[PDB]
Amino acid sequence: LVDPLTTVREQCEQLEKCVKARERLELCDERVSSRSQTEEDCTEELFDFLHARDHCVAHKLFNSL
Amino acid sequence: PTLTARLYSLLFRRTSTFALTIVVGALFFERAFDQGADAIYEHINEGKLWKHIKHKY
Amino acid sequence: RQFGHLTRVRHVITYSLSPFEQRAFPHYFSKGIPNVLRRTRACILRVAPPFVVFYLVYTWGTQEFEKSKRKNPAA
Amino acid sequence: HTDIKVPDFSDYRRPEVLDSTKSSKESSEARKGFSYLITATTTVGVAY
Amino acid sequence: AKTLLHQYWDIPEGTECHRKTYAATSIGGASGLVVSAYSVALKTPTSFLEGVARTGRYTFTAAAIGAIFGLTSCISAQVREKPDDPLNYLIGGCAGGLTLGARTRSYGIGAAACAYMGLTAALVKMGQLEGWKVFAEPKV
Amino acid sequence: SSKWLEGIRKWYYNAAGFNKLGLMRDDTIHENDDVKEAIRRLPENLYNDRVFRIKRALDLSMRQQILPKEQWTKYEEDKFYLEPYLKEVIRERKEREEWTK
Amino acid sequence: AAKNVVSQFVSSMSASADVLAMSKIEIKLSDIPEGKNMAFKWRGKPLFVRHRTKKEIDQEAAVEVSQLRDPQHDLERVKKPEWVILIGVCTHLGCVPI
Amino acid sequence: INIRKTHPLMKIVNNAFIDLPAPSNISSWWNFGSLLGICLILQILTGLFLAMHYTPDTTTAFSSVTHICRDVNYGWIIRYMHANGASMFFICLFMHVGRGLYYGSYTFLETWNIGVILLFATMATAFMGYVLPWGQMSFWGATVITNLLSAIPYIGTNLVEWIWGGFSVDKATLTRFFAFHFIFPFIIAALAMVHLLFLHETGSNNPTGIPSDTDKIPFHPYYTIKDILGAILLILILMLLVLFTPDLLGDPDNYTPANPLNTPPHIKPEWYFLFAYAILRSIPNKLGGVLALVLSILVLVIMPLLHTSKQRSMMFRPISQCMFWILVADLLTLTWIGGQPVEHPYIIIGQLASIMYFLIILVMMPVASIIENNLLKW
Amino acid sequence: INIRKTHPLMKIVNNAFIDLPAPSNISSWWNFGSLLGICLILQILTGLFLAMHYTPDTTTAFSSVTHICRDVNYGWIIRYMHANGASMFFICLFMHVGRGLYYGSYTF
Amino acid sequence: DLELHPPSYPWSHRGLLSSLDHTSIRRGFQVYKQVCSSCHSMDYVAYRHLVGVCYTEDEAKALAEEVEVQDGPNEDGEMFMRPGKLSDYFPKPYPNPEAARAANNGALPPDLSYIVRARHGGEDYVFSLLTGYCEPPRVSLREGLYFNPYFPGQAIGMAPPIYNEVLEFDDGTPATMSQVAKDVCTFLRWAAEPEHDHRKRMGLKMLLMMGLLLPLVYAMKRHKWSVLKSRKLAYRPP
Ligand code: HEC
Ligand code: HEM
Ligand code: HEM
Ligand code: HEM
Ligand code: HEM
Ligand code: FES
Repeated sequence: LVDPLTTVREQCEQLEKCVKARERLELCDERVSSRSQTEEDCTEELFDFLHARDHCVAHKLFNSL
Repeated sequence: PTLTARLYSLLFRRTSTFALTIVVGALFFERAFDQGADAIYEHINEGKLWKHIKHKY
Repeated sequence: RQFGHLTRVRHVITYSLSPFEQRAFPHYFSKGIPNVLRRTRACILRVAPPFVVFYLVYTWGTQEFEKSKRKNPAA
Repeated sequence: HTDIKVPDFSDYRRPEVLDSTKSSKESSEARKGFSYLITATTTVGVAY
Repeated sequence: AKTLLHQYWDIPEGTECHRKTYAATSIGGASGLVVSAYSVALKTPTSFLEGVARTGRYTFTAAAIGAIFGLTSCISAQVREKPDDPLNYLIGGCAGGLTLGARTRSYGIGAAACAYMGLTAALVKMGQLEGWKVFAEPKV
Repeated sequence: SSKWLEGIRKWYYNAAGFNKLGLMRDDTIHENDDVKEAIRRLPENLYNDRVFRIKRALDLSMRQQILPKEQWTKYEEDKFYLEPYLKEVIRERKEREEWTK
Repeated sequence: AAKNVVSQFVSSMSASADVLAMSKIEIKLSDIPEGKNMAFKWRGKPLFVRHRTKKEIDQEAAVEVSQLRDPQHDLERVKKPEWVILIGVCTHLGCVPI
Repeated sequence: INIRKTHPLMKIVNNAFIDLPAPSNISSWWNFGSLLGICLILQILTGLFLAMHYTPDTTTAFSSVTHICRDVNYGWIIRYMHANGASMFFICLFMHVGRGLYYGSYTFLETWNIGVILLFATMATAFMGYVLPWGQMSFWGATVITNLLSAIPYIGTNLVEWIWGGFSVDKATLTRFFAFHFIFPFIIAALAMVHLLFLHETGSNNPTGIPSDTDKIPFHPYYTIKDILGAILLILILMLLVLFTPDLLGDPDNYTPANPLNTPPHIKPEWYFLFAYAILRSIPNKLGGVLALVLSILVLVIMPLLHTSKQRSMMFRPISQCMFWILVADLLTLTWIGGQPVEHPYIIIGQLASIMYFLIILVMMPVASIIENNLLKW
Repeated sequence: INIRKTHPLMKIVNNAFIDLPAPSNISSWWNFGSLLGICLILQILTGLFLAMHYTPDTTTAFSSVTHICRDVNYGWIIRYMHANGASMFFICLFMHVGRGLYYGSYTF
Repeated sequence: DLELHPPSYPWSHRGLLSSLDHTSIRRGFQVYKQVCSSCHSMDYVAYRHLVGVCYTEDEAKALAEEVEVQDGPNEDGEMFMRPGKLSDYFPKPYPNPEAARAANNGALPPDLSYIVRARHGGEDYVFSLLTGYCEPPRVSLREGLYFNPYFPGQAIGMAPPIYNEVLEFDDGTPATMSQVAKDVCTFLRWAAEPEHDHRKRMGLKMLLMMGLLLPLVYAMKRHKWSVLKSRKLAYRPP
């Protein structure tokens, strides 16, 4: 019942600049959350590493399908 | 090379003989080449078409 | 324009040989390949400096697009 | 005017006709047939 | 000088491009003027128009090799999308050596220049990539 | 000075390309009818040499092939023959215009 | 007689008399919350009917008069600050300004 | 004696396409006239079968085009062949225009004028046929370009109301464009015969620009087999595109039905108009913009009235060839500008490139003409 | 000298319309060539405006022609010019052929 | 905002001479008739188009008979409906686009005949759209609009069946996520291109005829032109 999609999604991003961009995302996320109601929303980073992770996942996705 | 010379003497001397030659040649190679082309197209997949799994059902 | 009253020529002998007794491709991979390399030598100095300048402007244009649509302020 | 000689086409002649001493009667049918057979295969493809 | 070589290496490589080629042409102009200055000190051209001509040839050629090096650097970095190899600058040094042989108008010099400039350029980027200091520690 | 302009001229004459097909300077001229009058008024021997050089050039560009090194017409030994004749034809053109105005 | 026939052909290519049957429109305004621009087709053109927001009323009130190429003050065109009705057509070329 | 010079049809054909004294050194680029002709008659044929399977109404248009691409057999390749054949038509057409500009063949005056008339006619045909599928991109490109025609004051508004057949883009506009996309290629074919007429009268042109009237060979059987080779190259590229990438030139906005409400920001016209659509939104002036567009193709009219250099080729001039290749790069830059959205930096480089277009033509090619006219004692 | 005799189109116009040496004897029964020509291009013109305002489908065909009768300005006269111009066209074509069979031009 | 660029996958039909997996198209149509045939309409395919693709003739006829029609007039003229076998489109769960807009949070669902080719990216975009549901860093979240980065504006009034409504496939293939999503996107690729296998067949026939025809034409041109490449000129004056 477990898809391999979540498996490779977990599996690709062990140590990566994807993980570096997650730390960048949490840095701008702490900037967003620890500052009450300004404009900047920390979303650019979210888009760009979810692109990065879906490409590295797409590199080896069709194995166990 | 005389096999091309005797081919010239048999089938390339006359005009209408040359036309009838290319008629028979184009028809036979049409048949056999379409068979070979479809064979190559099924060989390059062998498991993807509708025909084999439609008759194995 | 008809065929025969074009000009006046004296003093010229033109030899030429039949198509059959000469071959199809005389020294094709022996002279034609230095031929095409010499032809490429005659042009690219004054063909490429448009195209690579276009190319760098293309890279810079996409660069300005991405860095000016994605802004990263201080907030 | 008698000093009109041809420049030799030894770079261009076919291997049956590189011999400037053998006759070119029994060398004719094969050469003409090979050229016409290339034209014939072209015509077969175009007609297909 | 340290300012302009620092300007060259401070660019992420990477693509921030045509600044790379401008810096490389500035390198070429400087190096051509250096070596031409020694040459015009040590030849005495007479006429002086020949002295300006020789310095112009040296500056122009070194700037040309700098431009071609930077161009194929930028293009290979954009195309391969793998900015860490020295192979792209190996292409760089060979292209620079080829056009050196072009502007001196003989081909064997271009061949040996392709080989040696490619090997030196791969080693330069590779040594920056690992980190081998300029001239010294000088500690122990 | 004046030596430098001539060196630019020599470079440009080599990079122009019409010395690589053996042509000379007065054989690339674009035809108005004044050019056609100047071609009509030529002496016979140079006219024959003109048509021979033109015919070799059209041949070599037909097989897209350049002459050897040795047969290139070197700079400033080519005959600058057309400029007297074409000069006088344009002069008579200016004469018609200045007389009828 | 030639220009009579010319005018016959020009007027035959001019327009269509059933397409000359345009109409009036009747638009209901309670299904339109704040900042919502509903586009009802009429005359072959978009009819934007928008209930704007008050924050954009601040952003339009901070639009200066004499620095524009054509000052048309918002009070000098419509009846309400938060309701607006336009032919949804950019007068350059007639797109849909989204 | 011979029927080939007694029968009056064959008199014209034997003095046109058999014993035509072409010069001997034609390079690859003179095949493109025959290629344009073959593309044109293939366009006429594929469009004819399309016209046999098509019902033109705003209710029914996209339904019918879908019907052609599904049920009527092989009509999918008829549709795709018509579209990519228009594409290859304009590629071959810009090659033929570029050749005529490059080798100094623009001295042939009334031939060149007939050429520009042919160019406008092909542009109108391509525009109206591209309106025809009646999708989203079709619809908004139609409305944009018609109000661009409305930019001229005091008659042009009513002129646009007149060419509508309505007060907007209506069914009547659709059938007007169907009728004209049908009837214009016949006018193009007849004017192509006129183009060829003046060319046969004045004489052809060698690559070197030398008056080459001493080394002729007739048109048969040399350039006949050369152009049959060229036609096979055309069929090669064309079947390669219609059998491996129909989406290489396809637009994703075309395949939706024409919502008259949505208008996506993907709003670009058909791709080979983008060399000139970008100029039209370059200059921030409406009437000045449409006048600038028509003046660009009028610059292509008044090309031959600036040649003053004394040799007509550009194989024998470096500097003019340099500026000409800058002109090629400039056109490709302008097409890319048209194929990108509206911003600040794109508008900067688009304004720069349109000014560079007119600056290459009206300044730099004559300044180079003066400088080689002065350089070699001419 | 003259543009009519040397211009490459206008030579064809000169050998077409200006200087065709005709017999000086023909009565009105030889008009029908140009009459069939003017009928023919008038037919093309009427049919062209027709096909501007016509939709070819059996759902919509007679309704479309009805629309030409109603809403197109002078559309009823354009439709009637096309129909009766076709009828005039076939009358004049039989006149042309009756000439060519009577007066012996069928030796050509 | 941004456009998130979709990926590129090593598809079964990615290569330029591949067919489509007809078994995958069969289960893709099965997924379509289960879940996807509730919101989206796909008018431009009939049941007869499936007759030689991924279903046999008789099975597909019974499948078309499963769904009623609401056919038009009869002898009396008012109403009746039809079983519906072969001349039959896939019947339109939303009759009006206003009714479709009203049945959801506005935002009428697109029709699914030309989706794969009409959305700035192929079935990659449909797949990654279908799988990419995630959570926002404080966007407005207008009451029904799911955040999804593979969409311009990212706000989508479509519930994801990306695992929801597992549908018990007719064979026993594991009803995971990537399996069902990839196979229904393969179905949509088919529904965009009913010529794909046939068109690559004719593309390969063209490949062989041009690899077998073009050098002969080139050689024949070089043969007849070989006179002019070999003619040599010489100058005879007095
Ligand atoms: C009702 C709920 C459904 C169901 C069962 C499915 N979809 Fe989806 N879908 C729905 C809506 C209301 C919309 C429009 C709103 C929006 O686009 O955000 C959509 C949209 C799509 C699209 C369009 C994407 C685009 O514009 O590029 C696609 C391709 C799509 N839906 C596909 C799809 C498939 C394959 C479904 C079966 C699994 C499916 N939808 C179910 C509403 C609904
Ligand atoms: C007189 C002959 C022609 C006829 C009868 C004809 C007919 C058609 C038809 C019916 C269409 C709509 C089909 C479709 O778009 O899917 C069409 C489209 C089109 N035609 Fe033509 N056409 C003709 C000549 C040309 C020519 C000469 C060109 C220019 C090269 C051309 C360019 C186009 C273009 C660009 C389209 C749009 C293609 C598309 O969007 O699918 N047509 N034509
Ligand atoms: C409708 C599209 C056109 C067609 C089908 C067309 C067709 C042709 C053909 C068949 C030739 C003869 C080719 C040859 O002799 O090698 C030709 C020559 C020529 N055309 Fe066109 N043409 C078209 C448009 C144009 C345009 C737009 C121009 C530019 C104004 C143009 C300018 C020329 C010139 C200059 C030549 C002479 C070639 C030379 O001898 O160098 N043509 N054209
Ligand atoms: C398509 C419709 C036709 C047109 C537009 C047409 C047009 C013309 C024209 C313009 C002429 C020259 C002037 C004249 O004699 O009236 C002519 C002459 C002639 N036509 Fe036709 N024609 C048509 C049909 C036919 C037919 C069906 C025939 C019978 C086979 C025919 C037989 C002739 C003959 C014999 C002449 C020579 C008469 C003469 O000039 O003395 N034409 N036609
Ligand atoms: C290419 C030019 C032509 C076009 C575009 C054209 C177009 C049309 C159209 C759209 C119709 C149907 C509309 C209607 O009649 O209610 C039509 C009908 C007709 N056309 Fe043409 N036509 C052309 C040439 C001709 C010619 C040359 C003739 C013969 C002289 C002709 C004779 C007719 C006739 C007899 C009808 C039937 C009229 C009726 O009974 O209502 N057409 N044409
Ligand atoms: S800006 Fe050009 S139409 Fe709105």
